[PDB]
Amino acid sequence: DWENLPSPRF
Amino acid sequence: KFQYKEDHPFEYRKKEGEKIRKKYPDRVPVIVEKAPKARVPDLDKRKYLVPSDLTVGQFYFLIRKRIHLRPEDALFFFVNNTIPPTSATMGQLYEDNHEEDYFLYVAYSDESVYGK
Repeated sequence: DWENLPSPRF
Repeated sequence: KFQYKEDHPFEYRKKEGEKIRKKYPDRVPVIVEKAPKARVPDLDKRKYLVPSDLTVGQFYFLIRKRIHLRPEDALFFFVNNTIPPTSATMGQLYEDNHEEDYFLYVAYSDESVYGK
């Protein structure tokens, strides 16, 4: 259904 | 012209966006679909929960990977029929362009002009 997108990282 | 709007009336969409913003308050909901006339593959999913601090370029990268294009296949994105500024975040785009159903709508195309 939904797609949760990641966040970038340092 | 988005299929999500052809599929569901406004009140349904609003109730879904409201419910998603309450359940995932640090994410913004974004509907991603092909632009009219676009000659590009379809995405598996059209409803995305986007971290508000993603940059536009970071969002492009994530969506592009899900379309499975060859590198030589160009890709453009449109919000309200215009390519968004690269220097924005997705939360900015959402703040400035979300609809009254609480969704931001992003179209994508092989072409650089919406609807070509």
